[PDB]
Amino acid sequence: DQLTEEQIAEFKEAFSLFDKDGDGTITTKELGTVMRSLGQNPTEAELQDMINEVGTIDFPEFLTMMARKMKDTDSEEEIREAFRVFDKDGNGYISAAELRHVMTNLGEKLTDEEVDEMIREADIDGDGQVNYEEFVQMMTA
Amino acid sequence: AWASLKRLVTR
Ligand SMILES: [Ca+2]
Ligand SMILES: [Ca+2]
Repeated sequence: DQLTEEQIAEFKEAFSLFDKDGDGTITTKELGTVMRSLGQNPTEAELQDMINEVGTIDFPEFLTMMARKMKDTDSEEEIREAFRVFDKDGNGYISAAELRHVMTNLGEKLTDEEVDEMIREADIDGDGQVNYEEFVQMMTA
Repeated sequence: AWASLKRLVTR
């Protein structure tokens, strides 16, 4: 429906990682990076459309973009797109290394053991990595 | 452990 307080906090934390002087803006060239850190997988066309619909993007504009993407993208597609971003090398599995980088790029400071525990919770077939359906199982709850 | 990733999508 709309973004929760905890989603807003998480989006602000990711945005702020590219707002180096704290002035509430990122550059238009940084928008894609911030979106990908949040599990969005925008095409070049999608990014340029969002940029044109508003050389900087301020946080209220960004948050409005994110609220619309969250509400209007099909839920199954949202999961597919997030898996595609997080699976950095596209081999069909999120490795522990890839997942550590995802959590770091959100702005979190998880230990390596905490990320291993994320993997173990999701890993149903025991291969130590997270495939697409294992991700769906986590992300549908 | 997965709450921050789950928040990235809707159900
Ligand atoms: Ca991979
Ligand atoms: Ca697995």
